[PDB]
Amino acid sequence: QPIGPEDVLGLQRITGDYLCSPEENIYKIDFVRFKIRDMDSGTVLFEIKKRFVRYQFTPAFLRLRQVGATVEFTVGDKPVNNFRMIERHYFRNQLLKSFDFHFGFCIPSSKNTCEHIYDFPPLSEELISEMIRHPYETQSDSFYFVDDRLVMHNKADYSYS
Amino acid sequence: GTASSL
Ligand SMILES: *C(=O)CCCCCCCCCCCCC
Repeated sequence: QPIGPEDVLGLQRITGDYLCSPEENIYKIDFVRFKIRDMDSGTVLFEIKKRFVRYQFTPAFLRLRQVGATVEFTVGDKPVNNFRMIERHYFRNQLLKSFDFHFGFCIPSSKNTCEHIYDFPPLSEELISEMIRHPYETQSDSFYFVDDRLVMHNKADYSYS
Repeated sequence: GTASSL
């Protein structure tokens, strides 16, 4: 019954449903800032401050190599150990790449900040072209674990057109 | 995906 990291690390496609309910966020983890920036140029690509998101990017996005994600979040009454996210990006259900970010320990009622780095998988001119030409068939699942137990699940899709 | 949560 409890979903762990090794379960999601084998996923063959975007999940057809959410693997948990909003009520399984018993730690009351609450994101209050999310920012991604291009590591080459230093440019901010997207910032949001204070379970599905659709992004609309340009073709140039697909030529990035490395992107930094800063996150700020608060936690409620219980301590949070080994907070971790595994986020899997697919095109038409073929894995593009799976990222695995560790956030560590958070004391109760804290706000915490981390920055992690996405390294792009290698993409071929064919693949890119297909990606540009098929908006929103690139999708991602974000799986959030506390102490190896799934507590949140967010979905996203992407256009590069 | 984390942007969903704000
Ligand atoms: C959603 O809320 C997280 C969105 C983060 C988008 C940037 C991540 C880097 C792109 C993943 C690489 C695979 C796509 C080519």
